[PDB]
Amino acid sequence: STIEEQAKTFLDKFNHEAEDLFYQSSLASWNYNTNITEENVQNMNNAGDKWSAFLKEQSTLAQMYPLQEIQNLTVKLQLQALQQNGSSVLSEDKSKRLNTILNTMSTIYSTGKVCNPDNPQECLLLEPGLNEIMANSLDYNERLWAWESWRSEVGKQLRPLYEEYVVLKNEMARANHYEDYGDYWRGDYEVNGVDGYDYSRGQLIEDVEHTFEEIKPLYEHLHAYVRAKLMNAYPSYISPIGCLPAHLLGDMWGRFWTNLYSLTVPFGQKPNIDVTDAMVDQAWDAQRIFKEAEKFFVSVGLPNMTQGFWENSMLTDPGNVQKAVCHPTAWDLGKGDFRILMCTKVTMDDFLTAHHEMGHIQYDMAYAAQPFLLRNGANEGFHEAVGEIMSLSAATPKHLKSIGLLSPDFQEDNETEINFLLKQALTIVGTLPFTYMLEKWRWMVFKGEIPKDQWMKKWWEMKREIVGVVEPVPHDETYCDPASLFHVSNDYSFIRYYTRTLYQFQFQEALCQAAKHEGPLHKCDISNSTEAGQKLFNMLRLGKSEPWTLALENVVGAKNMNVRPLLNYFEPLFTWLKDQNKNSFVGWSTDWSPYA
Amino acid sequence: PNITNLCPFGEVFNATRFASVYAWNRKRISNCVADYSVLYNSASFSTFKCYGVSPTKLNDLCFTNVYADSFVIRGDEVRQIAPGQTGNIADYNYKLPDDFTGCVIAWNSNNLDSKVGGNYNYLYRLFRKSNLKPFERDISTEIYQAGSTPCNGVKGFNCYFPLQSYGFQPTYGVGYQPYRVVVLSFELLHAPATVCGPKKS
Ligand SMILES: *[C@@H]1O[C@H](CO)[C@@H](O)[C@H](O)[C@H]1NC(C)=O
Ligand SMILES: *[C@@H]1O[C@H](CO)[C@@H](O)[C@H](O)[C@H]1NC(C)=O
Ligand SMILES: *[C@@H]1O[C@H](CO)[C@@H](O)[C@H](O)[C@H]1NC(C)=O
Ligand SMILES: *[C@@H]1O[C@H](CO)[C@@H](O)[C@H](O)[C@H]1NC(C)=O
Ligand SMILES: *[C@@H]1O[C@H](CO)[C@@H](O)[C@H](O)[C@H]1NC(C)=O
Ligand SMILES: *[C@@H]1O[C@H](CO)[C@@H](O)[C@H](O)[C@H]1NC(C)=O
Ligand SMILES: *[C@@H]1O[C@H](CO)[C@@H](O)[C@H](O)[C@H]1NC(C)=O
Repeated sequence: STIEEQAKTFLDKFNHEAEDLFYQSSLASWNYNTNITEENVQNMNNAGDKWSAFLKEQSTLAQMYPLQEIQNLTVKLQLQALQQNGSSVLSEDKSKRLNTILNTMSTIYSTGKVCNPDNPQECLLLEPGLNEIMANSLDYNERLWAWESWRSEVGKQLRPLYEEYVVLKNEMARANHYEDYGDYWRGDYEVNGVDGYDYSRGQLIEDVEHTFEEIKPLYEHLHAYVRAKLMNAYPSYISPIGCLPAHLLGDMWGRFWTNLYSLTVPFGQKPNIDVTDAMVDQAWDAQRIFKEAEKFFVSVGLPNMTQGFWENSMLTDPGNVQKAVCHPTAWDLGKGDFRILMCTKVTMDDFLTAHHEMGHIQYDMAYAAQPFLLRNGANEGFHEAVGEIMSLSAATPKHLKSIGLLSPDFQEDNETEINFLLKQALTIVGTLPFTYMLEKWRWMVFKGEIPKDQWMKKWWEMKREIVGVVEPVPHDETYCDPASLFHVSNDYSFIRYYTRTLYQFQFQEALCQAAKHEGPLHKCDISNSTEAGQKLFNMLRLGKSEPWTLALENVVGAKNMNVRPLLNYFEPLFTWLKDQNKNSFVGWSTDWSPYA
Repeated sequence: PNITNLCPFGEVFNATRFASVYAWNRKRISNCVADYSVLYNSASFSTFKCYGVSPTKLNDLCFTNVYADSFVIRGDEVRQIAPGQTGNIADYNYKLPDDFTGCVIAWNSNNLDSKVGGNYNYLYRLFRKSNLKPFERDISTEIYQAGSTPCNGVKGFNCYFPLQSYGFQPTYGVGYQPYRVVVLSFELLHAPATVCGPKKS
């Protein structure tokens, strides 16, 4: 009869056939990932092509229902999600060119192999050949060689490709009634039609700057401390007044600072909280790791894993004969099928990763009652944030003592909490200016604020201004230094990590206030607390049906992303860093004082 | 006395194939001895919910006819096989009356009714203009008209096909795994009641 009921029946038929096709595609992807064989690649490609062709046909059919004649918010949300053209609005020649450019960037990044000139008989790929060198070497010129040679090869291959990429993506985005591709990426956080809870695409940049302005003193103190310790490690290269040299940050790009914990430890004499030896002594299998994670999730009141989870997941490396992707991934295949693909070792990192991926699985299980096209996080930040909060809670010494992995007579003094908080800051605080600077640079590239001849002059200027990291030698416009990273070279949004980082500590304060924890925030554990799990599951069950502002109201009681829980989390470390930086100079100079 | 001629419950429960929920099989059981304790004391059934009568006195009471309706549904759709419920199965596939006397027996059949490629032999009616009457069967395959335009027999815009398959795969969740459902309907009519239970000696 009416247009709205017609759209509802169309959504019902859509849902039904989509769920089955997404299942077939996801199962084919699973069979490729657990079994890398060429027929599995062919089956994956066939299922993916069927899924993409079905999404094209349903996007073509969904647009025939006009939006303004529908009043139910959920039906309008599913129709809005379905009615996006994507690349279909672009011409077939340009769409083929864009797909070819994306595939060849994926092949250039994946198969990029770089080794030393005059010794070309064998070469090292990025993972793990260059990753281990960047994470473990202490030699200045070796890291400089690896950094400059990989940005030379990868950037000089990818620079014309990225110049074509920005033009094609801007053309597609302006064909989709967006200002640029940056506005298309910011449209994930756009909430329209809800009274009070509306969020705009333009509010995202203002909120990110407003939160980063409060991030900045903590990062300045952390940067000063890391600068002093790297001056101790490398005596003459680092200046007291200048920025950090780029190739010394412990990773390839500066994404994380967590590989500098050995160099920058406050109290080396004090012990670590490493529980690896304790699990080896008690012979903890990977099955026991996942069962302890399941015990954690049932202690907070969340549902336990299905029988099909234990039957169908691959929680151990299969062997030499069968090849599988080693990256830990939680799979919501559809139709109540939930799996974890992780090559689990007996380490703390794999145990925390098991908690993280089972948090992903719990988030996927919670919105299984929702319609198919609403089965996602409320934004891209929540889905990762709910895994990172489990990684936060499981890493606490109270959780390790409770499950028996740590000695009950382990002394929790202030020094171990300071060095634990510094490790968490090197992982968490250090990625924030890099993430914000990368997204602001990509937004300025898509907006046209930066011309193509001035991309790198601005970029290093941004890195000195924001991240406080200086280039070793100047780069001209033949280089493409951003696109050496995985996410930017393969067309991924990057603001999800910034929003994830803030939502992580907001959720942590909300659940710890629910659990009536009476100490420091980093000492807080959400096990044994049914009410914290209930407050979590109220947001978890919504999925994408409700706005992310309303979901954030459901958890923390705020309508916007907030920076104060993160600063409250690192407050002991902030006071300790302010005490340790009395003699030294906080802040950096943009001049060439260390090296250029 | 000495009792023979048991009611054919083996041809309903132990059938090699079940019908779809839309074309649900109805078997009329008459003039035999119905031993219901064999069904009740089995451990193989997940649902044995009896409405309007208790299972303990079924083996005592006597009925004119017994209607055994058999079909296959999902795990999450077993709750809709009840008086007064709602959902696609109750509204469009199999409707139970409010004044229903009988038992709903369901059990998991992931071993039989699921194949690795996907078993598309079981279907369910997804649309219809009106809800079903109790104990009505609709096996029509006429194109559903959701819009003002006539379908004219072609599944075009706003015109969809009524019966949709459940692609039953073994790796599915317990709420999506196939469940074989047998509904027994007990009525007493003014004719002499002939389906009686066994009498002890
Ligand atoms: C992986 O693929 C090979 C290819 O022949 C097959 O023999 C093997 O059974 C597969 N492994 C599993 C666990 O299915
Ligand atoms: C929107 O539609 C769903 C079914 O798709 C219904 O359950 C819900 O109540 C509707 N909401 C409103 C406000 O009408
Ligand atoms: C998708 O593209 C078609 C034509 O290419 C256009 O008519 C339609 O309005 C577009 N959809 C949206 C949501 O802009
Ligand atoms: C999950 O919990 C329920 C109730 O505690 C229990 O019956 C079920 O066996 C558990 N699942 C698994 C796989 O152990
Ligand atoms: C730890 O506490 C002791 C006593 O309260 C104090 O002397 C010491 O300076 C503290 N250390 C840190 C790093 O806070
Ligand atoms: C949480 O509950 C489990 C099971 O009752 C118990 O073994 C554990 O000790 C509890 N946690 C704490 C911190 O007491
Ligand atoms: C059906 O099969 C089961 C298992 O083979 C058997 O125990 C039972 O007696 C059979 N008959 C009925 C009526 O359930």
